[PDB]
Amino acid sequence: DCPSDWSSYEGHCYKPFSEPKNWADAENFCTQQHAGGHLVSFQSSEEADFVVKLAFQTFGHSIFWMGLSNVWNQCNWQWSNAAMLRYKAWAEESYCVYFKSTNNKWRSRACRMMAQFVCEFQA
Amino acid sequence: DCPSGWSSYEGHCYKPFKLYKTWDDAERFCTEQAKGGHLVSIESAGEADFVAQLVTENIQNTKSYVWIGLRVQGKEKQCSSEWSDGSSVSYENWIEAESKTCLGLEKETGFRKWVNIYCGQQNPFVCEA
Amino acid sequence: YNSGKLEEFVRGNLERECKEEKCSFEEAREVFENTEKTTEFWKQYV
Ligand SMILES: [Ca+2]
Ligand SMILES: [Ca+2]
Ligand SMILES: [Ca+2]
Ligand SMILES: [Ca+2]
Ligand SMILES: [Ca+2]
Ligand SMILES: [Ca+2]
Ligand SMILES: [Ca+2]
Ligand SMILES: [Ca+2]
Ligand SMILES: [Ca+2]
Ligand SMILES: [Ca+2]
Repeated sequence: DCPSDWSSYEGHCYKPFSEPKNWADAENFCTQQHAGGHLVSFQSSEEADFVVKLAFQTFGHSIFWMGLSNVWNQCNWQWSNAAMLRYKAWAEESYCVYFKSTNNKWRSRACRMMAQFVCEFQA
Repeated sequence: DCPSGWSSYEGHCYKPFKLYKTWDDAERFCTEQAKGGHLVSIESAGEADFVAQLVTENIQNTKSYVWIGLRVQGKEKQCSSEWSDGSSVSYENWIEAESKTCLGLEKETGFRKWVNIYCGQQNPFVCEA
Repeated sequence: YNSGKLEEFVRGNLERECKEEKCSFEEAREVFENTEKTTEFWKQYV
């Protein structure tokens, strides 16, 4: 039986927060709300279905951080002419994953930006 | 030393196109405008300034981005990315347009900053040979 | 137009984001949640 402020599903506990934070802060905050806590992770479509609903029922339409960060930083970025990648002029340093409370689609947002979020931990 | 219509900068020729194409079609089109053609590769601040000026003088849209040749080669949605909980990512539900693995120059940042954008977008571009 | 605050917390809206403000491809797509519609909207937008 998850803490009074949380919701249970498949042996796990989930809880959506209204305090706006960038990705890193959100993840760190989750590790402080209960042992083994982290930003919500969607290992299956069923889990995502639960979380999206929980999130929308609680705060309605909004955007919530998911446990994925720096998603393209270590990708194989290459120039089409095969020139070596040295000089750089990125508008943003990194992108993180989040979801809009209306559906379980995965979306990207600059990690430095703000959003609400959902924490999770294994009971 | 460059074909009519193209501009020369430090040993290479550049040409801006106001055509709206996807990154794939743009890159391919460039490979056909000249031998060794490709979408522009911005390798120094000077070349970035040269390209920005070229774009400002031949695109002027106040909207839409301008393709550059840098993108993620593979076809993956996320690279070496693991859930913060420590588990591996297997299941995923990305909106294709949310996977911004291509880059474009934009007016708001003077055409000198690389903005992560969806590769399926249809934008103008600059070729380099 | 994204001011960079908490505005993206609210449901997209063509009028507020694309008519009263200048919008990007993705902001329009966030309203349509359909790519063809956005590309289309883009042709007649710019
Ligand atoms: Ca999980
Ligand atoms: Ca170059
Ligand atoms: Ca706005
Ligand atoms: Ca907006
Ligand atoms: Ca929006
Ligand atoms: Ca109005
Ligand atoms: Ca406004
Ligand atoms: Ca947005
Ligand atoms: Ca979006
Ligand atoms: Ca159409």
